Amino acid sequence: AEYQNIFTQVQVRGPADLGMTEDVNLANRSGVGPFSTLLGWFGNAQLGPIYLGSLGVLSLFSGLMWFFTIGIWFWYQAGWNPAVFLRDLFFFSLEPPAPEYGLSFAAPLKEGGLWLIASFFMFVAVWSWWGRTYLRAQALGMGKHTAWAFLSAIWLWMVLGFIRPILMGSWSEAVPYGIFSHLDWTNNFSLVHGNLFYNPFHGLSIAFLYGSALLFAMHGATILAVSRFGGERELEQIADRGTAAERAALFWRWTMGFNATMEGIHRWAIWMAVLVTLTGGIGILLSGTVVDNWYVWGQNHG
Amino acid sequence: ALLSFERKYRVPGGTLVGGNLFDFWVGPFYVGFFGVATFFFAALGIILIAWSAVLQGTWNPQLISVYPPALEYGLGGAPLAKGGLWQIITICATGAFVSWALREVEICRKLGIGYHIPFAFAFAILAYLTLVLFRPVMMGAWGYAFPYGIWTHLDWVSNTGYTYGNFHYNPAHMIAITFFFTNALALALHGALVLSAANPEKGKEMRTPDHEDTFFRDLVGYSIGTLGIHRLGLLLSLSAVFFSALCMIITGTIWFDQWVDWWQWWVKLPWWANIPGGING
Amino acid sequence: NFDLASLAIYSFWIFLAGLIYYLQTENMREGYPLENEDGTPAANQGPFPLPKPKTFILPHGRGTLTVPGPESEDRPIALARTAVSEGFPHAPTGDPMKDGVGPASWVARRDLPELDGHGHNKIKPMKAAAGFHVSAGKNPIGLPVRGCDLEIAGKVVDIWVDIPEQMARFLEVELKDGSTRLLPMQMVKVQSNRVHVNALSSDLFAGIPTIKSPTEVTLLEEDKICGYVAGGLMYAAPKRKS
Ligand code: BCL
Ligand code: BCL
Ligand code: BCL
Ligand code: BCL
Ligand SMILES: CC[C@H]1c2cc3[nH]c4c(c3C)C(=O)[C@H](C(=O)OC)c4c3nc(cc4[nH]c(cc(n2)[C@@H]1C)c(C(C)=O)c4C)[C@@H](C)[C@@H]3CCC(=O)OC/C=C(\C)CCC[C@H](C)CCC[C@H](C)CCCC(C)C
Ligand SMILES: CC[C@H]1c2cc3[nH]c4c(c3C)C(=O)[C@H](C(=O)OC)c4c3nc(cc4[nH]c(cc(n2)[C@@H]1C)c(C(C)=O)c4C)[C@@H](C)[C@@H]3CCC(=O)OC/C=C(\C)CCC[C@H](C)CCC[C@H](C)CCCC(C)C
Ligand SMILES: COC1=C(OC)C(=O)C(C/C=C(\C)CC/C=C(\C)CC/C=C(\C)CC/C=C(\C)CC/C=C(\C)CC/C=C(\C)CC/C=C(/C)CC/C=C(\C)CC/C=C(\C)CCC=C(C)C)=C(C)C1=O
Ligand SMILES: COC(C)(C)C(=O)C/C=C(\C)CC/C=C(\C)CC/C=C(\C)CCCC/C(C)=C/CC[C@H](C)CC/C=C(\C)CCC=C(C)C
Ligand SMILES: CCCCCCCC/C=C/CCCCCCCC(=O)OC[C@@H](O)COP(=O)(O)O
Ligand SMILES: CCCCCCCC/C=C/CCCCCCCC(=O)OC[C@@H](O)COP(=O)(O)O
Ligand SMILES: CCCCCCCC/C=C/CCCCCCCC(=O)OC[C@H](O)CO
Ligand SMILES: CCCCCCCCCCCC[N+](C)(C)[O-]
Ligand SMILES: CCCCCCCCCCCC[N+](C)(C)[O-]
Ligand SMILES: CCCCCCCCCCCC
Ligand SMILES: CCCCCCCCCCCC
Ligand SMILES: [Fe+3]
Repeated sequence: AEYQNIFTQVQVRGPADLGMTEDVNLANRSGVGPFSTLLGWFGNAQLGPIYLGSLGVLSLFSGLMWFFTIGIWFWYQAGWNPAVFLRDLFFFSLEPPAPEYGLSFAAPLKEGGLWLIASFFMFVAVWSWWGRTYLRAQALGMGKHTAWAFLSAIWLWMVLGFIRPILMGSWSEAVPYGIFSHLDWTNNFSLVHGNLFYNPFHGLSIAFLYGSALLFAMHGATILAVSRFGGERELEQIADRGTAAERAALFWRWTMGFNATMEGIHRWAIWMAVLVTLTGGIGILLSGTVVDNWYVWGQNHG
Repeated sequence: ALLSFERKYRVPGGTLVGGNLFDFWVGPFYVGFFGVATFFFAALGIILIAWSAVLQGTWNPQLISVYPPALEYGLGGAPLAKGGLWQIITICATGAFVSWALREVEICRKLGIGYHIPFAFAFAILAYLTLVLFRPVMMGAWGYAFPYGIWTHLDWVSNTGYTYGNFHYNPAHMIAITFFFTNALALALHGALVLSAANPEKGKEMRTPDHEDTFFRDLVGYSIGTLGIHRLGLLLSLSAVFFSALCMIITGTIWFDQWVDWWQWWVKLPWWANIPGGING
Repeated sequence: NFDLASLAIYSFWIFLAGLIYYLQTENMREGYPLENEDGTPAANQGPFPLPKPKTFILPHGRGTLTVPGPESEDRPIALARTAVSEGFPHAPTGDPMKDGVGPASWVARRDLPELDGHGHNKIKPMKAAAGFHVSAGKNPIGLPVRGCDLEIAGKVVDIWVDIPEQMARFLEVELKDGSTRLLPMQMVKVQSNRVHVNALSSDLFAGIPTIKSPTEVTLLEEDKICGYVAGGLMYAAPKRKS
């Protein structure tokens, strides 16, 4: 049953690749970790090294603090009982201050103050991680596309936790930190706003989320179908088109009448994915600030 | 019209049915026997939609809706205007989707490439069939399927979901969502990585795949690699649609309660069901 | 009725249309302008214009690439029209495997090896790659290679490895006459007792194009090799038994 190239047949191992140097401060690179044969069946077997500078340390510290602040609250909700902790783990919730406190930072610890403290830690962790994605690319002389795309995900997170609560007048509009509680929040959000299915920016966000799975299925399958001509070596196929790039393009031209280039498909890809959270963020931003009822708003505009 | 490099690929052969009878192109489009079959099912399905739009009495595309038969019709045939057009359109849509996949196979053969693409497309057909065929038949009526209208099929989604409480609690639905999110994350990362290597900082030469691996190792300590990322993209998108169909085929067939109940097993196990405090004691 | 939400959604649709026009033109940097089947430019190029040229500076002193630019196959194409009207197949005038047309096609890529980030050859035979070894799965080296006629064409004498990615790309196979050919990893099955190749019969292995150097393979050579092997799926089908 013909080789499908989904799993590697024969793994090979050589000395560890320590990576390109360019302008990277090599002081901050770790050593090499162990090779994983298990990972080697699907992708590369090598683990590490990793780069850990000031921003990465600041990010991991803030992130652990965020995690530990939620965990301490969860233990307190479980009356310090480990069995209650495991039993009710998905039900614990660190909720935002009640609406009475408005945007003040003066909520008592057990009445929303811990939420503000956790949110501060998560704010530092994500933004310093963002700075890291920019500086890691700059140190290798790369384009900044990864930082720009990350900003789109950051935008929706900023709208949910920070910009929309501020525009609403209350931290109590923000999202709680809990497995089940943030699902309940999501469902209540749609009900309170008159059915999010009728928010056109929600509809667009769904088309791009579906579209992202459509496109990666198409692109991943296409590349595997032309890997017998070295198609996954996409950079050199951009610099010097080979029969892999031509057959890939012709498959889609013959199928649906038009096609991409090896470079150009990755522009379709980045935009398809970043538009998910770009449109989503706008849809949430407008809910409650401008539109109270998406269904009723929908009926008066067709 | 041809792409500048296209001529040498436009050879005879590769068809599964019909020999050289349909082995030709219309513009960029390859035809083949299953191109003819696709056109047939598509044309007829679009005619029936037109017919049903007249019966409904509107030309507005946002209002046209072709409904399946009432639950009382069970799995039986229905009159055209009382659910029968929906039944015939579903046959045409199925015919067109399967014909499309087999036309893709013929294109694969003529070009000498792997069959991954029509294989991946088959998962989407399977998910469509889960909602209009497999699940309705297991529940005993065509009316459990969704209507064909831009906005009515969203109403169907909301109606079906809230029937079982907050559908969020369906555990296969959680896994599918995780794959959909992780896929869009991987797609953004992969498109960004390639473009950032092909289009580096001003004043720089093109980067190499080694720079892509170095970037991801510096960032998170691991690079899956150029082949692995395309395998991963395939696996993420297909697993998302697989668990999507799984989460619907079990709803209303082996599960009838609010989905939040499913976890309430974990809550009321006897060695902690009665411990006071927490959330569930 | 013109609230801020209506303004936003109308604005987004204008932006999306501009984005689509930009994306489509970016994807016309290769293969355009469209041609007629005789090679002259086509009258109808569509509603999107060609993009203005962009330049890539290739690493390691390999020059620059500007796209789009004047296109050329830079190889003879052994095919003939089978119809006055357009839309019909062009038929091989010779041996399509040897002439490299159809699914046996190759592209006139640069006759240079792909280089890694450090400027060394990206693909090397294992017997010249200090440190490299098989680490999991069946080591094929010394196994017999079998074609779709269930006859034996030779035996595996090396693996050609992608050094930067630590990946097996080609099996080097020694033929009955003592010469060797490269076989793409993606077109073989490593089994417990043999390597099976469905695309070729044993007697088409010697027609695999040969490389100029025992220790490197150029981009041009890889395309000729991979195109030939893949073309066996259509053109060696007579000799594909059971
Ligand atoms: C998958 C789970 C649910 C469901 C839940 C939702 C939800 C929830 C939403 C949609 C949305 C949409 N869905 Mg629905 N939808 C389902 C099944 C379908 C089927 C089908 C035959 O199975 C189709 C064709 C559609 C089609 C559509 C579009 C009208 C719209 C955006 C989709 C998109 O971009 O996807 C990704 C694909 C692409 C980007 C490629 C292009 C696909 C094109 C645009 C599809 C056009 C179809 C056309 C209108 C109908 C046929 C016309 C022929 C001439 C006969 N849905 C099932 C029942 N769907 C969203 C919306 O805005 O609805 C108004 C939305 O919010
Ligand atoms: C009853 C429930 C409601 C509903 C309520 C909502 C609400 C409320 C929201 C959505 C939103 C979304 N909905 Mg809806 N939704 C419903 C029905 C659907 C259906 C369906 C078939 O019925 C579908 C397919 C969708 C689909 C979607 C997505 C397109 C969109 C989220 C995009 C995304 O990637 O977010 C995931 C991505 C993020 C949240 C960004 C995260 C970025 C940050 C920076 C990550 C930090 C990581 C942190 C540090 C932890 C690190 C861990 C360590 C690495 C280990 N909805 C119904 C109508 N939906 C969102 C939206 O945009 O709406 C317009 C939204 O807020
Ligand atoms: C978009 C509209 C809603 C929303 C609706 C939904 C729905 C609906 C679902 C989820 C699901 C999940 N959501 Mg949510 N979600 C929202 C915003 C968030 C934010 C955020 C920063 O804003 C975060 C961190 C999460 C986090 C999560 C995960 C727990 C889970 C899978 C995410 C995923 O696929 O990541 C992709 C990224 C990765 C896989 C990389 C690794 C990420 C890790 C796993 C994130 C860890 C978070 C947290 C620390 C985990 C604690 C685990 C133990 C309990 C200690 N959501 C908004 C408010 N989310 C699904 C689920 O399983 O829920 C239980 C689900 O069904
Ligand atoms: C109030 C509503 C409920 C709810 C109820 C449901 C129900 C009910 C279902 C889902 C399903 C889904 N939900 Mg839910 N869901 C909710 C909230 C969410 C949230 C969220 C952020 O809160 C998210 C992210 C999701 C996510 C999802 C996905 C896992 C899944 C949809 C994808 C799918 O099946 O594709 C599958 C893909 C397809 C069906 C597309 C098939 C396309 C075919 C093959 C080709 C079409 C060709 C076209 C006609 C041709 C066009 C021609 C061109 C125009 C030229 N839901 C809330 C709690 N959800 C659905 C599901 O799993 O279905 C299996 C489903 O039915
Ligand atoms: C285009 C939209 C999609 C998107 C894109 C996107 N996300 C991104 C990026 C991009 C382009 C990045 O560049 C960035 C990244 O670095 O990816 C590798 C990121 C990323 N998106 C992430 C998550 C994420 N993205 C999501 C969504 C989306 N991301 C969209 C679908 C979701 C959800 C809910 O769907 C999640 C959960 C992270 C993997 C990463 C951002 C990392 C970050 O900000 O970290 C700050 C916090 C910490 C460093 C510490 C947190 C504390 C924890 C206890 C973990 C640390 C413990 C230990 C050190 C690690 C242990 C666990 C395992 C990883 C080993
Ligand atoms: C499995 C992973 C994802 C996936 C993959 C995927 N889809 C694919 C492929 C792949 C690999 C293709 O090769 C194929 C393609 O050619 O893409 C360009 C396809 C494709 N996926 C498409 C759509 C699509 N895929 C979707 C989803 C997904 N596709 C998954 C998430 C969705 C949604 C809602 O998520 C949609 C809308 C098409 C662009 C294309 C299939 C084209 C096709 O089949 O053409 C033949 C059919 C016609 C020309 C018309 C038939 C008309 C009917 C007779 C009448 C209308 C019936 C319909 C039920 C009415 C619906 C009304 C709606 C409002 C509900
Ligand atoms: C690395 O690689 C990669 C590339 O490449 C380098 C790529 O590109 C791509 C491809 C990806 C992209 C281009 C990115 C953009 C794509 C998306 C965003 C995905 C979303 C897709 C869409 C929204 C487009 C979908 C459009 C579709 C589905 C096609 C629409 C269909 C039609 C308009 C017609 C369909 C044609 C049919 C039915 C088949 C048969 C053809 C006919 C016309 C019918 C037959 C007609 C007849 C019977 C007449 C016969 C006449 C006779 C008898 C007389 C003789 C005739 C003669 C004159 C000869 C990927 C993934 C890739 O990773
Ligand atoms: C044994 O247990 C120990 C103690 C070790 C543990 O650590 C246990 C740990 C756990 C059990 C982990 C539990 C963690 C979770 C359940 C995480 C679940 C979280 C979510 C589902 C997140 C949902 C969405 C979160 C959002 C939207 C956050 C928004 C953040 C804001 C954008 C930040 C806004 C900033 C503010 C308000 C501060 C203002 C200050 C400035 C300087 C601006
Ligand atoms: C206040 C918090 C929110 C901040 C802003 C939210 C919205 C941000 C949206 C971001 C998406 C940007 C497009 C993603 C793809 C990027 C394609 C591109 O071309 O990017 C420009 C970049 O190549 C320029 O050259 P380099 O920087 O050298 O790479
Ligand atoms: C009312 C209107 C509201 C919205 C306003 C704009 C609407 C019209 C705009 C449509 C076109 C959008 C094009 C976005 C992409 C542009 C990217 C670009 O040209 O610069 C980035 C540059 O580094 C090149 O990318 P790389 O080569 O990858 O670094
Ligand atoms: C210590 C090791 C722990 C590792 C934990 C990982 C952190 C979580 C991220 C997951 C997203 C993975 C998706 C990978 C997306 C890569 C984008 C891409 O194109 O990579 C191809 C390859 O890397 C080109 O060299
Ligand atoms: C970058 C790729 C572009 C894909 C375009 C997808 C179009 C989907 C349109 C969905 C319509 C949503 N809504 C609410 C405006 O009707
Ligand atoms: C929903 C997103 C799809 C947008 C489709 C963009 C269509 C591009 C058609 C370009 C025509 C190319 N052609 C045939 C002239 O070579
Ligand atoms: C959203 C609908 C997209 C359909 C685009 C089809 C365009 C086919 C191009 C071939 C023209 C000759
Ligand atoms: C009277 C029974 C017909 C109802 C429609 C069934 C859906 C057809 C599925 C695909 C069959 C080829
Ligand atoms: Fe790619």
